[PDB]
Amino acid sequence: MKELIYIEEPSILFAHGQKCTDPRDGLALFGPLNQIYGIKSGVVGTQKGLQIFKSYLDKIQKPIYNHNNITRPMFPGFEAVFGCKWESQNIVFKEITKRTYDLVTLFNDKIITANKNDEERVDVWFVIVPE
Amino acid sequence: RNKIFISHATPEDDDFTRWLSLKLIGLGYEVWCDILFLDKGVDFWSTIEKEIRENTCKFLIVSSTAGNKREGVLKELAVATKVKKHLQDDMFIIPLAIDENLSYDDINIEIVRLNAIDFKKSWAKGLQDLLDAFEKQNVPDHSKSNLLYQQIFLHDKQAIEKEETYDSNWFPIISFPNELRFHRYDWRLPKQFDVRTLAFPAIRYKEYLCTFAWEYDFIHQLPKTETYNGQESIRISTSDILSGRYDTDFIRNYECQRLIVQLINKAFELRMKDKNVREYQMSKTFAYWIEKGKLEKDKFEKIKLVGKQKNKYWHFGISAAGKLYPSPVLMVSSHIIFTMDGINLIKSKSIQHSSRRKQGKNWWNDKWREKLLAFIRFLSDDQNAIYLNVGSEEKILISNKPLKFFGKMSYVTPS
Amino acid sequence: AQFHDQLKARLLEHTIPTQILRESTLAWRDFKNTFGAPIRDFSKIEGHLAWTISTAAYYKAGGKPWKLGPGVCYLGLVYKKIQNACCAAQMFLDNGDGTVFKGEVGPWYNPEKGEYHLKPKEAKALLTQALESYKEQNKSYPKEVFIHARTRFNDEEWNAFNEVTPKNTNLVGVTITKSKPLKLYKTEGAFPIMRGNAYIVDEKKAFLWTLGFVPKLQSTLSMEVPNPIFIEINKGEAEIQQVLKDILALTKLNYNACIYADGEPVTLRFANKIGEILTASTEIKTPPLAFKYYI
DNA sequence: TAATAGATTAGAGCCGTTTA
RNA sequence: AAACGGCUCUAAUCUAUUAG
Ligand SMILES: [Mg+2]
Repeated sequence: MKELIYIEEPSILFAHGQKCTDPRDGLALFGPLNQIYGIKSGVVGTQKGLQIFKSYLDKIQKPIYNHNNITRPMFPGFEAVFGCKWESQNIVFKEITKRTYDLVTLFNDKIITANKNDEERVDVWFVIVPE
Repeated sequence: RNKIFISHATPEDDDFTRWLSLKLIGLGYEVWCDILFLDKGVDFWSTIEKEIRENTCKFLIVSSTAGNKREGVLKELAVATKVKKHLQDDMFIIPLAIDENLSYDDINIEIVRLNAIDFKKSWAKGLQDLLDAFEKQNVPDHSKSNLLYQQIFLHDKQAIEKEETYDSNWFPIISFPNELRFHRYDWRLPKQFDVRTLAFPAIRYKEYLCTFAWEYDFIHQLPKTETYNGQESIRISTSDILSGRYDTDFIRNYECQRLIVQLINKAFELRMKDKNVREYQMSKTFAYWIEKGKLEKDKFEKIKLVGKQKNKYWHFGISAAGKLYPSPVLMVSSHIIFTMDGINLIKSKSIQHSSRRKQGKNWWNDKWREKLLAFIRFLSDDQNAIYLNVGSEEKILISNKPLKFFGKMSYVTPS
Repeated sequence: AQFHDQLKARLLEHTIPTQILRESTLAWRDFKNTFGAPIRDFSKIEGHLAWTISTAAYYKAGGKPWKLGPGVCYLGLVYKKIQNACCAAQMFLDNGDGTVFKGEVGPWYNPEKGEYHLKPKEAKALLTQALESYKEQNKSYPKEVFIHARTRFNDEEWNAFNEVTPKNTNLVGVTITKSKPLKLYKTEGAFPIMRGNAYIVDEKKAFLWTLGFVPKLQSTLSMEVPNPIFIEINKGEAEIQQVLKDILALTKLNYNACIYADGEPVTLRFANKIGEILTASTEIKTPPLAFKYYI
């Protein structure tokens, strides 16, 4: 018949100095702390992968639904929550048309050439792995 | 008259008011804010008057330090007081104290009478309180904003301070054999014989024989141990080992503690060998389950242990091992063991894994707890405890009821 | 099997925030099992899905999604097999109140096959690097250095730590052990034990339900029943309740996922991820030491 | 060197998506 | 490899002892 103690759930800070327990709820209500102006997306992969990424990004912009919305919070949309623009029309694309090493090398060398030679700046590179 | 007005200090407090207005429109309420809805190239004060005394359910005034003494906020507040007197509606003015620096007693004289909706900390909870106040006064698409409402309400449902009781997987060891006896069978035990094959638990330690049994239990398969002098055997009061008192050069306290632990799990194995339950060898231990058709309606008491799903059969099984660190207690681990026809095991383990995850997809705490308690109570020869055989006269006794726990914090069960 | 690990390893020399998405993730409906429903049934979690992705998308793009709510540096070090490699992660609060969570890298190598502990030299270098990072970020040495790991710390490496640790600085050793068979049920309700409850086994050892049921989401952070994580204060002096609070706080900063909290302190999880990144390929001098390049 | 345990530790993979 | 979980499988190490 042992005592079980309670630890109060810590609150993670958000924008405007507000505190919420769930990162999802705090993000949806007040938003992230710092305001980056957008995501300079870079997509390296197959044309099919690029199209899939663009479609999923456009789906990300608009609000999307969970099956059970109370056990897991909604996603209002990237602009609504984080306040930065990540539209799919501003995607920097790199086409690809020991086996592990060379498959790794293909994407790495494409990203290296795009980061070194290409003028367009990419904040983060979304490696679309073929399946 | 169906509109909500929010006055504030313009140069400083914009983020709070913008967020509050956006959430209010998300909730379906019509709002009017000077930094959002006041048009450009328009007489601003005339339009503020028109909105205040023509179309306004409620007049919300942020009570920040600067927003209190501000001339524009004061003017909007004065006109709001006049329209409050005109409309005769109670609680038409709603202050919103959002700054912790200014005291509730330093609020300007026109507002201090009203109860200020707290916004100093946790704007979400203050907004929920404001929403409750709006609903109580019936302040004036259905399935898309109730989600935002429920997220506002559910952001803060800290645990209720109620008493809860919990069953565990730790079954305490009620009683223990008084003496741990090492039998010096230098030759009576063959050096190439396996100590795990004896009908009673025993381990090969030094030149002795670590077991809880008497020196004459191992006779049927090891007859040469007969006529062995009892003075040769060394008996240790194991309560000293449990307390850690016995620490001599012959054997260290942790080593004999481990020896007793090993005795516990292999006596467990031997008992389930005699407890009418089949075995499965996992990575590190043995699980013991019940076959189909061996129990009434495949259930013990009011709890089932074996069932069917998608041309497959599942049995609830247990695998137990002892530890004596906080207390002498045997922990159990529960598993679902799968079969084709209900008696014959599946040789493949990938299909076993997939079936285990599929059946545990819908299993919850009540199901697991009741299955564990029923299976352990089934293996119980005694009404409130189970037996492990370590000797003819020495006994290992395991509590049927887990170590019970309780907590001062709990939750309302979802309906 | 090592595609992600090697790809992330080969981009550390030139810092490039990279995130790997498979087509079965972004478009799960398109790829089926050829006999029915799609291989990855993501409909129940679709919004959650996007959440996580956006969170990752917002993290590697230099955006801070959420901080934590001083003077204490949480150092979680994890050991990876290949000889073993120890890779760390540090989380602390500066004078600007912005939680700095970068993660100490440059793994320290123990030549022994099965010894998941650091030699005096490697432990000395690790804790010296942690102190130097804390000093350059805060302009002072930490009051408390919260060393924690998935293994207990041996006496010799603890003595090395204490030798190289500065004065008026008390550092503590904490062990997080997962998959301990303590299946604590609930007899009244149909839902498992609610998260946050702690079983204090000893003044130095306790079982913390860092994951379980949660009233805020009206559900459990996990399926099945929740396994509490063992918190052992094997080295150092600290209150068990404060250590449990610190573990709960560290279970919040999982920037790699958009979930309420995870069962282990995510400092260990991120250190483990960067450890896989390091062990993936050839050693890189002065690794990036930021999670947007590994996670 | 091999074995037999407990304790620890590490790796992998595999399925569900957390009962309303 | 969005992610966390439960689960499974395997291996290794440290102790204690025994046979090479
Ligand atoms: Mg990641």
